[PDB]
Amino acid sequence: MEKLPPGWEKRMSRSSGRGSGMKIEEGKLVIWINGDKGYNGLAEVGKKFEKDTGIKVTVEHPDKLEEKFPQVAATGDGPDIIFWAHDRFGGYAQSGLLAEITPDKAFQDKLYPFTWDAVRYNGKLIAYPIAVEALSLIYNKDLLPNPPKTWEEIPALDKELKAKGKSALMFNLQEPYFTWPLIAADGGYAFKYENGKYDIKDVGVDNAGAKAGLTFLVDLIKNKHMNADTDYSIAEAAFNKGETAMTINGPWAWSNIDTSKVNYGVTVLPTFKGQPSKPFVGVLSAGINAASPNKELAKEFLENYLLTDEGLEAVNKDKPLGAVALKSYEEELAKDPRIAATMENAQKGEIMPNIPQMSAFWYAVRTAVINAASGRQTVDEALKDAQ
Ligand SMILES: OC[C@H]1O[C@H](O[C@H]2[C@H](O)[C@@H](O)[C@@H](O)O[C@@H]2CO)[C@H](O)[C@@H](O)[C@@H]1O
Repeated sequence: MEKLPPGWEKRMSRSSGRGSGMKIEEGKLVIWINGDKGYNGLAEVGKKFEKDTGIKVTVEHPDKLEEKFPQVAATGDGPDIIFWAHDRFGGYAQSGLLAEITPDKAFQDKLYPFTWDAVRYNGKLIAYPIAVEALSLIYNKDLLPNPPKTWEEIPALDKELKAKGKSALMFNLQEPYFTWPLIAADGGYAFKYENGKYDIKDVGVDNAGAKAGLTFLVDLIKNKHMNADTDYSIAEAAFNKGETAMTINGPWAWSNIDTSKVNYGVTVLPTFKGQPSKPFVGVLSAGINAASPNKELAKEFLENYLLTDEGLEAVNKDKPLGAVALKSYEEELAKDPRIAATMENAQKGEIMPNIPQMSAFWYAVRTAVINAASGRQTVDEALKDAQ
């Protein structure tokens, strides 16, 4: 084995009552999914399940559910099913919070092999794969018929649009997920992937490539092309109201842009130092709470209602999922240019590790970016800390 991620002391404080029966309600399904996803669409699938079974399906979307789940599940409470990108699930699994899932070989053949890989932890399947998420460059086609192919061009493009009372680019600077594609472009990485194994001793958050990418970000801010305060909501409002020509976001965001006046394109992220931006790619996945008394219901719901063409379509019509893991539905989606873009950024990026250390990693990088962007620390100082 390998050294446990930080916080064993705290996980042990949650020990009492863990398995000593604390109740999730038997005879229904409670599901957690992030509020940016198609949770209404998911609830519709839930209604279909209820019609066929008499089993009520309740979908909730609490803020910070990826942090709340291990807190509530460790005591044996929480949702029956938790949706999040696969990167959090190895930590959950190592804490004992997830049931191993048991799809037969027939079912497994309906999803792409690499998506099962993403939800396999220490040789065992610990969640159902749903969709493949990659960030793309989203741009206003009226403001910008030809989107920039490089990060390097964006300051000049900004000067251009500033003269027209617009700006070039706004995206969420508070979550490192969104700046990671730039940090990784010139060689930053999380953990060294050697011989099919992640080396937790070899972290690349402060190598030359990481520093170059983060420095480019902070220079954008220094030069008033971006603002360190910009978050998800600010950037989205600004793009969807036509004040900024570009944003960086995932497929879930398209629905809101659709309802806007903006005629937009979805495309490949620009290069940095001549190399592709490398988004960390997530597989939206559904795990079954180890403490759930409804595991067979959860299985049935996920395999026979959600992971179907009609199930994923209900969710997708609410908020687009991206490239889905279900082969039959993905062949249909693959024709959308926006999904093509999603797929290109996905293959240029890297499927996130699911190892238990990912939570600590993201927290470290989150702090590093925020501190460097605000000017509280220098790029070198901030990244040195993260290592
Ligand atoms: O920023 C750190 C954060 O990145 C990823 O979270 C994504 C998630 O994958 C997407 O589904 C979407 O909801 O946006 C999130 C970023 O705000 C990781 O999956 C997550 O563990 C990590 O903390």
